[PDB]
Amino acid sequence: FKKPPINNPSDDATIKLAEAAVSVSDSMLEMAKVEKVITPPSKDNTLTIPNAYNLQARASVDWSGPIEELTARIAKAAHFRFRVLGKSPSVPVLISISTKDESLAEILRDIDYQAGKKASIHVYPNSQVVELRYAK
Amino acid sequence: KFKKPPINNPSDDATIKLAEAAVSVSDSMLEMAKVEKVITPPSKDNTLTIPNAYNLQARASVDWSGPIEELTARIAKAAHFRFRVLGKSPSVPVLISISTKDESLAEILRDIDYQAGKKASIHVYPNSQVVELRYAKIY
Amino acid sequence: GDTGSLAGLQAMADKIREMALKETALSVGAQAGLAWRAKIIDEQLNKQARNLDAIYDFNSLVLEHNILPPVLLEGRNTLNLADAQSIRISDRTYKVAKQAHFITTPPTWRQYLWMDYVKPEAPKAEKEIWCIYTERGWKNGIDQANTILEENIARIKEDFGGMILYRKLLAMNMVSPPYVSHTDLGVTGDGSEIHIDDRVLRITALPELNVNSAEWRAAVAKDENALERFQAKIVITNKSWQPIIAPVS
Amino acid sequence: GCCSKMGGINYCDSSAGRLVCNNGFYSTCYCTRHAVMDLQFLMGCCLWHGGVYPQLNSSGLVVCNDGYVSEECSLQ
Amino acid sequence: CDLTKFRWDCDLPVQVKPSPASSLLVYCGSSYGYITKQQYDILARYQRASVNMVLDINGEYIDSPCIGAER
Amino acid sequence: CDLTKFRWDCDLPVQVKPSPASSLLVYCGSSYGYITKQQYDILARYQRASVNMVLDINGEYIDSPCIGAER
Amino acid sequence: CFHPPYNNFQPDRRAVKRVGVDTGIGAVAGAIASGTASGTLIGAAAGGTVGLVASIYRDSKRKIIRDLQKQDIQYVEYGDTRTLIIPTDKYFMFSSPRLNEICYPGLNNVIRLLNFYPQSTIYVAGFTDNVGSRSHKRKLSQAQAETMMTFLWANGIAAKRLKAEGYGDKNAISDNAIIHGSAQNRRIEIQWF
Amino acid sequence: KLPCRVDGACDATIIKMMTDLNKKGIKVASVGQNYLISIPASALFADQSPRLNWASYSLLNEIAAFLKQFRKIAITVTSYSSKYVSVKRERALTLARSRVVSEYLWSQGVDSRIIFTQGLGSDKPITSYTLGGDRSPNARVEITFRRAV
Amino acid sequence: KLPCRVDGACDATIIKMMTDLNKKGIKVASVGQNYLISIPASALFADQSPRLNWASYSLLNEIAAFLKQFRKIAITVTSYSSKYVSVKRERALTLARSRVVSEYLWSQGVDSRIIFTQGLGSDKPITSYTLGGDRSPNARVEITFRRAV
Repeated sequence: FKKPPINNPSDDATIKLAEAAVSVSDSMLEMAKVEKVITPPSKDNTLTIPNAYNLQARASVDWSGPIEELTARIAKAAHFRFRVLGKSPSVPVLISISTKDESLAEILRDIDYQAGKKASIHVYPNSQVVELRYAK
Repeated sequence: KFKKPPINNPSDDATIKLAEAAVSVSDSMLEMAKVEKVITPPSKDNTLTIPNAYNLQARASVDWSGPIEELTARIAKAAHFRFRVLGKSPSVPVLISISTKDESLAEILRDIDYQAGKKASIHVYPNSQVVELRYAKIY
Repeated sequence: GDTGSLAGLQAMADKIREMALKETALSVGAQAGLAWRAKIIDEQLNKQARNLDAIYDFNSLVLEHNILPPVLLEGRNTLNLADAQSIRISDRTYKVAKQAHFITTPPTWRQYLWMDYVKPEAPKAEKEIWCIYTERGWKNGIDQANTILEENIARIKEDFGGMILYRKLLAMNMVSPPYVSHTDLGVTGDGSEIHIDDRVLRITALPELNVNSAEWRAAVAKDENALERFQAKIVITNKSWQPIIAPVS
Repeated sequence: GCCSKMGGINYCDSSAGRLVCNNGFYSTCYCTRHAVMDLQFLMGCCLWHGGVYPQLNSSGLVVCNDGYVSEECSLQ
Repeated sequence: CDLTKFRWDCDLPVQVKPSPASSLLVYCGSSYGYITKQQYDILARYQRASVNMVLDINGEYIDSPCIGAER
Repeated sequence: CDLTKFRWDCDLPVQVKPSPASSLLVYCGSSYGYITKQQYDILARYQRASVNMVLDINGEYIDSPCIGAER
Repeated sequence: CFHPPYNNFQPDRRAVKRVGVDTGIGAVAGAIASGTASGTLIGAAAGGTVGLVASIYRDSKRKIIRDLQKQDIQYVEYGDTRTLIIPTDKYFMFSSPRLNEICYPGLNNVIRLLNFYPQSTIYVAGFTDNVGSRSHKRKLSQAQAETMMTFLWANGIAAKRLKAEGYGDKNAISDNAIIHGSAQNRRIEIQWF
Repeated sequence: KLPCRVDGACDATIIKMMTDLNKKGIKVASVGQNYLISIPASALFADQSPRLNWASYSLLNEIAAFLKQFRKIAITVTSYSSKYVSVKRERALTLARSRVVSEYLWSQGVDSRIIFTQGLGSDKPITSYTLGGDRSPNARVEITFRRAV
Repeated sequence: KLPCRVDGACDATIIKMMTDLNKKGIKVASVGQNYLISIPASALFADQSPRLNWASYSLLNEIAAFLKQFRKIAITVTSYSSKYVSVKRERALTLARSRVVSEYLWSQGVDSRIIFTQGLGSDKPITSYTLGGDRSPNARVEITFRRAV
């Protein structure tokens, strides 16, 4: 024999409380839907996984410091060459990657994302080079 | 005899006061939602960033009141999607509280993204089977 | 023998002397009743804890930099009779009860609605009207606990409603958003201690109601009619549900 | 006892806060105060206000550590 | 309409655009249409009799209350 | 693969180089290879069924977990 | 003899079951009293008659309405327009169109009462309180009313005889500003001629 | 020190008087807070005339007691009758009947801020059986109100 | 002054309920902290339909009590069935069955933050004996979870 929900609102006031809670959650969700600004995948200014075989190798990184050092080390581990285009800023661009099992492509993706608009990372797989492009 | 249909269980004045306050709060919520939608209607749906796919149509009834990352990781694991995180997790946690019942994992991820808002954003790449939570570039 | 129930309180004992008995019975009854009603109020709040979390979701109202939005209080049709021959009227007054500040955790409903509970241990005109007056004290304590809970509900409603009102006014450009600046130090420290990515966040401008009424933005909602919609058998049909008690005014 | 209809209490696993019975099954019983308990009803005055301010009372007022006066605990 | 019988059942077609023939406003909830003078008169008679006049489209209820508006 | 029978036993050859025909990544533990579109689809089906798909070379187990990656 | 969930929408047999049991007990009593075939036949006839009168009582419209009132359903007859008011709080899962099948005695009694009027036109109207949004109340009341109409149609009522319409907080039989009035406003009305 | 109930009203009294009026033939129904008292016009008035019999004043007294048992803001007295001469004829007849019943009920002071009155003649019958005059089922006076709080 | 065990759960009760479910035919196995309850679909649903019998609700009640005896973060309800019409047919049927069982278990409130649901149709059988419909051994509902601490 089927039993009613143990948490069923069976009070004249509890039912109203539960519908008010439902309405408040619905209104909050609608507010968040209006507020949220999204970037469509076509217009996303972020590094896409370079698909390079040497870059797909898994790694383990615990680094918190300048972007240049970690990017150069990642490139050398991937066996790609490394180059920097631009002038290094006075205050260094500091990043932090703490991962135990993540491929070098994804690590470079995270490095680019944390760099934001101060610097960007491009990967040329045909001529295997990681380029760190600073911004002025 | 004379009766009217809804003869419920006894109610307490504590619950009654909470119910009145909740109804007033819901009315204020409705008014602010309406005025803000009129002021600026939304233009983009997050189903672009979280496109549904097979095995993202598995369903789940969630009741969660903790940080976003653990819930998103559990959702991705149940969806057989590898979980990836971008950005530095802020010192102040991105707390989320999802209390749903029997809706698909794509819908739950969409709800999580909407609740996170300007703090965090969830993306799903179904070609690579990757659920990616990225913490915004604030700070 | 039990102080946690009116039955046990009464079973504990199963003009000057009369008045003293009345006063002491009321005093013992009031505290026990207030404690028991606070316990029941807490039990109800814990029963509805998740719904209360959904309703008073202070976390969703938190601004960009983990800043609690200010509390805005609104009044309409304001009038003040200063004296004979002088009144001051205003259509609406908006006030900032509490200003925006940096937070590290969103507020919860327990800080407002929780009622403190401790089981209070304590002990013809001698134990005959004592039960009557301790029942009266029990009812008084129940009423006092209900009043305290009502005030707590009012306080949480004021705070949540003020935050929602701030969001609404910011939508209509009747308040300014809080302006925050980050000073981005590099690696800061000396040989004894270093900090890698040192950043200092500072609210350089608190939100405030703007008096430039020209900059406000009115918002007008609408309801959808049959416009741009319509075999298209648009009909006003009598055949439908008709109320039993039809002309009620 | 606690591990009833099992073998009996093997040992308290302080890392988890629970007892471990004579089979591989854990026990529902806690063995340390740091076990994860679903504590939701907590007694005491001035919860969510810093606790009772430790002062010698001159009146029946119970003042919390943030200045708020716990009306539901004060004497009447 | 047939106004007495027992169930007072009847049908009022609604024209959306304000035609010169049918230019009398009717507010069916939030959805408003236009009807003729005789139709407005019989609708007002039904309103006096306090009869629900829900707007049905293709046999589907859309909006409950009908109240006459400016002619 | 034979996906139902009783033991769902089957075989997926792996090509180490990203050929134009087989260019879909599979991460067998830390050792990653490349397979085709149909092979990726059936591997994803087995992952949905929650079946261990350890990588075996010459009958020797090398790395247990297989998860599909970028196509 | 009877499947608890709606009896598979199949015809119900309380009358035949009760008369069968009554003839059984009457025949047993007659056989005990006499020990003869004629006495057993007399006892079986007595059981048949007592079962007939008992079922005539228990299948009456008045008894069905009394049972619906023992359940939390109200019946109103003004002239020849009969209305059943069924509270969604008891006969629906909370804020969902899902029927509350734990209350199957009430729904079966509703169907039995509606079966007494094979020619009536049934209007099923859904109502909610003031809590929530206008669109939400409209949609929820419509969904609940349609679920009730579908239940009626599945239990053996033609599709043409049924119309389902859902009002929000529009037509209130009680004050929404008070708890019990708001509760009374949550209902489904089934009107027929 | 404070009243324990609305003065002069009892739940047992309300139930007893509802039962008694229903037994007599005056239909007293209550859907939600809304109350309806449907009175056959043959039990109040004469044959298609707005003149009450002296005997009907006891019935009006019981109905006045029932109305006094509740607290309310507005009652409504509506009249319907079978078609006798013309539309204007039954409209005027029903308006007069509502006026007279409302005047008596108002004089027997009830807790009602407003007592609206109307007669629609033969606009809204409740029964297809229109045969008869004032004995017709759909020739009646409705007293509808809502209990206030 | 502090609870001595998780509320409403006993080791004797857990053992007795595992024994009873296994005697009935619901396989309750526990490898490590991982628990599995395998329910034959013939004891829950009708013939290849997502409609539980009213009698099966007692079985669902004992399973809900067993789930309530533990503390957990996520349960998983999976459905498998024999091949009847088409891959999409069995897939939809199994998803619906998992949805319904999980809805009932959620209503009978269990200490479970998440209750995942899935139906793979006829993807992973546990027996080579595929003859039969819902009586087939590999037509079942799996409720798998891990005890939390």
